[PDB]
Amino acid sequence: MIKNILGLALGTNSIGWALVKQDFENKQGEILGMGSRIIPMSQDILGDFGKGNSVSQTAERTKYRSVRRLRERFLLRRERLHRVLYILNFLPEHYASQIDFEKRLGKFKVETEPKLVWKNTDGQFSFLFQNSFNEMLEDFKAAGQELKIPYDWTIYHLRKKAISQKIEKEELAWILLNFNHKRGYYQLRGEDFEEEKDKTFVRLKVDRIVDSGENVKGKILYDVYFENGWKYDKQVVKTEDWVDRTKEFIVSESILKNGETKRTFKAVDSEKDWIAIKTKTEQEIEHSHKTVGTYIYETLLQNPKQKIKGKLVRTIERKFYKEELRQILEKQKEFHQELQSDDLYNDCIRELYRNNEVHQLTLRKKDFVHLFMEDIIFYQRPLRSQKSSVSNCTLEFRKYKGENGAEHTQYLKAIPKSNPYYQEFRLWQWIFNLNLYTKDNDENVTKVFLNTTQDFENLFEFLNTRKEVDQKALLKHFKLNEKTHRWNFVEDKKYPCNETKTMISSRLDKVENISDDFLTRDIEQKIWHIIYSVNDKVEYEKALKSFARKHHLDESSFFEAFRKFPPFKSEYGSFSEKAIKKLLPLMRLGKYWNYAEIDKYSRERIQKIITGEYDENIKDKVREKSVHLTIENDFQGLQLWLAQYIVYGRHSEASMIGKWNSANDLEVFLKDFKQHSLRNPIVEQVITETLRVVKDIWLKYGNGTKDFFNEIHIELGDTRYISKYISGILSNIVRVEDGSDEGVNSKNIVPGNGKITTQLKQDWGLNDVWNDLILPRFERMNQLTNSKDFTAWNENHQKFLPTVPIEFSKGFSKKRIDHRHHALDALVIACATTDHVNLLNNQSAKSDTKRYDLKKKLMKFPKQFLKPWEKFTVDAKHNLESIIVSFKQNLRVINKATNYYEKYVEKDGTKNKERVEQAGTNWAIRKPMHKDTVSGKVDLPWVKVPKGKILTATRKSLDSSFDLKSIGSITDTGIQKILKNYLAFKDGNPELAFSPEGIDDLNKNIEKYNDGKPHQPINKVRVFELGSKFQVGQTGNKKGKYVEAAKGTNLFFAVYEDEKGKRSYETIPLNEVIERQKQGLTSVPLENEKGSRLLFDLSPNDLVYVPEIDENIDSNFVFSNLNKEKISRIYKVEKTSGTECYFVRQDIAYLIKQYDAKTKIGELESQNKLQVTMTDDRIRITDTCVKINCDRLGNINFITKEKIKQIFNEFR
Amino acid sequence: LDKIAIDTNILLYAYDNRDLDKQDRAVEILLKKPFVTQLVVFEFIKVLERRFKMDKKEITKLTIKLLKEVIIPLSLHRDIYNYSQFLLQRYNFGLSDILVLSDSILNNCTILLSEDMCNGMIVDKKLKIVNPFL
DNA sequence: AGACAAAACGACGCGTCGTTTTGTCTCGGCTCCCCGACATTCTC
Ligand SMILES: [Mg+2]
Repeated sequence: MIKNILGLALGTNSIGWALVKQDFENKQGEILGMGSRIIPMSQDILGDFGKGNSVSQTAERTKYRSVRRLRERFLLRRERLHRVLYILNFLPEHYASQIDFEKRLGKFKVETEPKLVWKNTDGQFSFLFQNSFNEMLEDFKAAGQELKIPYDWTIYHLRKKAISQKIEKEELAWILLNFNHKRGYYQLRGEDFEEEKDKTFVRLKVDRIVDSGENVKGKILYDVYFENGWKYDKQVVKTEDWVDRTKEFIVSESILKNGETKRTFKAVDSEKDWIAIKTKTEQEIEHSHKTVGTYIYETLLQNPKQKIKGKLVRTIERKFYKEELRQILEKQKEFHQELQSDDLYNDCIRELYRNNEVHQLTLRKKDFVHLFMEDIIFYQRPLRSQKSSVSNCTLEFRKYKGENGAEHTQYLKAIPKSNPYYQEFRLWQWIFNLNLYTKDNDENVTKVFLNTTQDFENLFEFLNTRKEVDQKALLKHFKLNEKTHRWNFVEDKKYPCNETKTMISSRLDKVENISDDFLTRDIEQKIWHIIYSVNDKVEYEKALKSFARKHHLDESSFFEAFRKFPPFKSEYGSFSEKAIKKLLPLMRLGKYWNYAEIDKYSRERIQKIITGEYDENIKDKVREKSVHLTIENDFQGLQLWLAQYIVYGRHSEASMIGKWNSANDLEVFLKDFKQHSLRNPIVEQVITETLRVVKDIWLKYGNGTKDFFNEIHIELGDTRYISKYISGILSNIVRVEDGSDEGVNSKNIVPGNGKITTQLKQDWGLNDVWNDLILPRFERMNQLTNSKDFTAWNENHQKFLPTVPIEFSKGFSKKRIDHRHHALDALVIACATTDHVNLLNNQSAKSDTKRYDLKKKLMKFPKQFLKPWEKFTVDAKHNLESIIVSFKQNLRVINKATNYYEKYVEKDGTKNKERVEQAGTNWAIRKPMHKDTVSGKVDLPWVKVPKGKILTATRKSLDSSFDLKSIGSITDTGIQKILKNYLAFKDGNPELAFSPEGIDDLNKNIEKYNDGKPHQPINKVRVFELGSKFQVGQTGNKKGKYVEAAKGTNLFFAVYEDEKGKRSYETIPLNEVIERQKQGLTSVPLENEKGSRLLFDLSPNDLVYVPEIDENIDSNFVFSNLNKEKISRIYKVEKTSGTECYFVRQDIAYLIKQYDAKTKIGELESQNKLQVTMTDDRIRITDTCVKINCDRLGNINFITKEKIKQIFNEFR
Repeated sequence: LDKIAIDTNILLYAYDNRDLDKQDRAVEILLKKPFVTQLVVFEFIKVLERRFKMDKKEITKLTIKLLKEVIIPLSLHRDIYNYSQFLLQRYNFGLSDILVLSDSILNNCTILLSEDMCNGMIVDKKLKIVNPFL
């Protein structure tokens, strides 16, 4: 008779909640609560998740983590190189004296930046390899290029020299460190492809296009021939860009079965595709027939202006670096006796692996070659195991008691699909699911071909041999043909047919020199496990060779046949091995079945079923189905459901229905919710906040008691993922335990559709009140644009309706530009009963009389629907104009982080590797500390610097956007002179001057713009800016990096007062917030430097009240009588900078018109947010605003007596 | 080179003639204009008024004279309560001493002088307690 | 009366809140787990 209704509307980042107490039968009822919860994120995310572009902050954190991890692994490699080389006595005294080797193993001493090559004596720097430098300059003068070159070019000369000559040890250490710097591309799997693997980058010329006689789309397709004599595989339409074109391709050659090259083609562009540049550098290095270091040295010899790093060689296969470093080390080995002294080798071994005697024993057999390449430099870790993330069976469990005395359950991991045993399960399931039909009359022709167990067994022996089965094989097995019979499945679809066993049978047939009886079931399982488990190449052939040794099969073609196996497809079945093991014996029939393979419990249940006695674990439906199971012989060939029930006693997944009793269950459910359990973070956040809001309304309006919500209505308005999950979750509150309400969802949950909501809004006048609420924004726009095009008069309503000009009507929506529409939708959903949704979803009646009862009950006479009560519209107006919007906040600055790291610990007289938790305190910053771009400080005499600001200069490309003002913002004066000379030479047009062709022309003829004076080419210049940039850090060279605050990191805005009364404003950066929160203090200082006491601090999504000019709000409080005037003066912070704070009225979501620099108009000026109110007084918001605090439901929170009592009652 | 502070102990041993040596130590601890916390002055007033039963007028004269000419009062810091609570998790002193240390630290003091505070000890790697009478 | 108090004063620099305008790290390979949606078949 009286019903509590909760209407929920779910958006991308909005939850509209409304609770009403309806009595529809008497046309009575009243609203209780209304609100809209908003999760703030930029509209960039809104426009991105529809298409999808890395829309997750977790992914960005993962990317930074991976970059850092690579960095510290490179550092670790370097450290170990320092340790080993210091042991070998290879580092020079000047360098080695300032690496720590005792406490910080291999690290540099703090506040020192050593270079291996520049010895510093009395403040002067000197090069140490004078003689090799002399030899390199001798080489250049023999080549006749110059006699004056950089000293640090000696490394490539040494790398060439190291191949076939004796170099001193320090050069060799430098070379090893260089190799550690540049490691090269490498795929962990390997898996060498087709032996030819042509993949050859070639540049070809087209001779002629003979017209091929292939007429498509009314245009006749041409063919392509090349001068060196192949044909392009694909045809061509456009003739202009193919005739005598110097086109470059990557082609792949495969020797087909006929004995010819099946050549492919693919158009690629050099200097634009990574693969093309990689292959070109590969071929160009190989054709030189020399190591990459010597190749680089030769290219530097022939073109001394060549850019090596990033231009000449960017990325090459790791094989080149490996082979070059090898050749270097073997060649240097014969001359340096330290590379033969096994004492030193053992010393390095022990130093590097003190606590791992096993690894020491392994490496005591190797030498310095393997230790340097295979151990330190080129060591690539394997992928972490994902086995721990494998799913679990829903049936097999294990129970055990921990140290706490409790009893908890370990899961059993699901079966890999390629396992032969799941193969048996699956294809037996197919055997039972198999049935045949005739093509002529479509009758159930089976029970004539498969009626006895022998037919099943023979079909089994034929399928067991094959690898895939299809229409043809299935028909011809029975001697049937295509023309008369079919098999109830897709006529042209194939089904799996024990892939693993067939494939292994074929490969084992190819090896020969063995009898045709070696392959049995256990052998099949063991070899499958060998293939599935060891997925690493060298390990793979070692396991294969050992298997061929133990099993008396010749390892001659065994390993050759058994090397080329496609790795198993990564997929796992629904169930585990033990469960399927228990299942299969029951559905076995014939000779493969025997009673002894049924376990104890299923045998007992079989005896119980045949006996017909009464068991609590056997239901009546079982006997209903198992009436035919009279004898123990009847337990042959049972289907999946029968065998599953007999094994475990459940008729599939019957669910648990469940029913929550109080807010305790709910809050526990939220406490136990796991991250990343849904499609994407957006819907997960939406669902979690919906749950939280439901709990809050339950507590506030019903005190968490049973069945306080009589019914709940849900609506969404991609997003469909929420329509069913939230309904299933919320069924647990409104479900009835009487047995009437059963299913996936409670019958009380009534999802609707947009048709009902829009029709109710139009009929009941919610649209009219919505326009009346939103219109003043439109009059403000009209006044600001001094026009009348934003309001349109009408005479059917005799009033002004909001509107927009067509050229500002791109995607304007009058609902979308606010926040409370969510709550309005929630309200209009809640009052909609099941009868309304049934009527408006099944309006097709087939007879007017049958649905005429609903017509008369719900609609006025079929014109308009009856209101839920007489004062529905007025009450809805009163609520809608009295809703404050609650905005979720993320002020996470620091949080605690746990660090577990592997380490060898001494326990019970033995060292064991175990994880240790980090000692001391260590915080994790939860915001990006600054922006990526890094600038350096400069001091220019020819510019005036205001106090409190500095000049920072950054390198930028010289391009077409460089006009006189920007050219004057280039820090180099001579570059400015030359550049303005050039720009004058091109009639003052940077676009013509600074095109790549123009830049090239400037570079070639630099004399005729530098007054005839010589100068190096220019491509990038350091432009300087004047502003406030802070140091990134205080260690090493970090004190020279100047960065800018990151986006959305100005989170606190302090408002202070002096004893006289004036307000002072400040914005504290994230650095001081971090430091203060680390020292346990408040985020914002409570007094400024002037001693002014702090009113309070503001953060984005805060709420403030802006009092009228006449009101004197000093000890107002009494925030219970919030009326329309009071609530309309509520502003939400949006951003801050310096002493400026920008605000938007809390009911505004989107502006009527944004700001464009052309028209120079907008709803809230250029920033789309104001430092003042929108109303006519236009008062500084920050000078009179008072901060307020709301809860999830938008209810104000203020100090009261009871609160004051409880502050220290909780301590009492 | 280092902002040195003091506590009520230095003033109290300075005041008394019963131990000449400690009195001396204390007075040459005051010659260098050592900084001082307002809570130190409050406790000094409490002990003069309670233990010694001295008149209000003369102890107030002495306080004013010392603050004008002898010791440099340090402005009471507004974050003293939160910082003292922060030091409270890692340290176990009398809470009055913890407020003294908190206000000394928040004012950038490098060296503190006292007796009943476990000399030589480091407080949040910012300030160390030193017993000067030894 | 003479010598203090303070207003001019000619200087530049500064700074002016109000507002708009400008700037903002990038691409490459590959493996392996989980879930979702829509297709077909069988059973409860
Ligand atoms: Mg004390």
